[PDB]
Amino acid sequence: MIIYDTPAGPYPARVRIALAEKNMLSSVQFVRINLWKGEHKKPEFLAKNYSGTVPVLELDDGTLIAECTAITEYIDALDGTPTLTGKTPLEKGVIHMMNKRAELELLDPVSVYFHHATPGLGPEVELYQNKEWGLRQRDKALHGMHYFDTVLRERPYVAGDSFSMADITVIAGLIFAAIVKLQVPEECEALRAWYKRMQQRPSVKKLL
Amino acid sequence: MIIYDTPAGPYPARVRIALAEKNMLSSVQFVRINLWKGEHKKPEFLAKNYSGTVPVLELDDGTLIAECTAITEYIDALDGTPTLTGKTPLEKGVIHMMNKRAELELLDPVSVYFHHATPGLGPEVELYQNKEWGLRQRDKALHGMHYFDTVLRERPYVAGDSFSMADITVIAGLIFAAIVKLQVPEECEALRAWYKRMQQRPSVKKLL
Ligand SMILES: N[C@@H](CCC(=O)N[C@@H](CS)C(=O)NCC(=O)O)C(=O)O
Ligand SMILES: N[C@@H](CCC(=O)N[C@@H](CS)C(=O)NCC(=O)O)C(=O)O
Repeated sequence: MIIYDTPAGPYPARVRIALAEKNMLSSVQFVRINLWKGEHKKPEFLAKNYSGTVPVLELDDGTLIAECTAITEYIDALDGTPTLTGKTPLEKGVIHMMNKRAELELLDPVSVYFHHATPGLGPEVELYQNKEWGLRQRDKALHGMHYFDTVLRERPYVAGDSFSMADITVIAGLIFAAIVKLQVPEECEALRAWYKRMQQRPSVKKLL
Repeated sequence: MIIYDTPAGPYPARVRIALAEKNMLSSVQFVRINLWKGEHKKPEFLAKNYSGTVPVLELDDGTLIAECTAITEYIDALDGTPTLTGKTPLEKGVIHMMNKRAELELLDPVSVYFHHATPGLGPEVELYQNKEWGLRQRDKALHGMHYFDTVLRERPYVAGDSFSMADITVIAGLIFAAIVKLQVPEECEALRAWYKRMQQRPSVKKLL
């Protein structure tokens, strides 16, 4: 398997964490895409991924699987025992809900804030920027932190009693938040504690 | 099971189609949320869904499953034989990729265009609007149509040889597109043909 990514990207982190979690890092050849050079916006990479983002998985037969959620679903089901994406119908549903909600309310908006209301990847890569939109996404992400704090006052992991794809998305959300110095509010005690715990997981600790 | 939705909403259509597809419509009590009155933005509905959108599934024990993808994953796995979200690892991966890509490149941007660069749900509901962002999402959606046309010149359904959650997302994308009169380009022959076929499916035909 090939993963096209940048090693320190927060979305890439979602797949790298999931790979470690599945003891599969050794099954993967990582190929560097230089986002700083806008390599992801040029025809060669766009042929690997219409949406122009990393990571993207390429299988031995050339099948391309793009999107963190889809890659995770692929690698989680491979060894026949899913430990990230759910076994029962309720688990699959709640994990996908929380995974998507973490994208919507935390990770995606931090990333839109990076690209739109900061220099981001630089003026040659960020050809269009909407600062007003980017700033509102910053605020959305802050609300997201408060939302995930309320979740974590009631359960030990984002989707319930077990570690899942959803924790990985929030972790990636907080990694991005650190990149842009969007501070987790002091009063977000449950989110802070959970994150410290997450940073103790081998998969996460090695990466950071 | 309860679904909170509005009957003619394109995102709601994704779940209603999936329910029909799984022969499960009779297992569902539909409860009306009035988006035109901004009911989805008030405290009572926000307690059902932090993200403030429809549809949302509520189980007999009060468990809430939000997000079209998550609801579909839940109901597809219920009867033990998934026909929408994939059996093999490759199927799960490709279907999730295409499902997410249809959201990203077609349905979501049409919807953002509706809410931001048209009157949308009206000036009392659409309290903030970014017309410039909304118009760029319109353009993104147009590109999406061209993208899905290229996919459908090579395979009969969005994710491959079989009907899946991914077709449902594109269908919902085109339903929304019709609402806002964003015309499918003439040269998008494969997308047009596929859509006519989709409108022949009982699940889709009844809904429209
Ligand atoms: N797989 C992601 C998208 C990934 C993503 O936005 N990755 C970042 C890298 S951290 C990226 O490609 N940014 C490049 C850009 O926006 O120009 C998804 O789940 O939608
Ligand atoms: N489940 C959807 C979101 C659903 C959605 O945007 N639904 C529309 C109804 S067609 C909505 O609630 N719009 C209300 C609004 O934006 O104010 C998702 O998959 O993210």
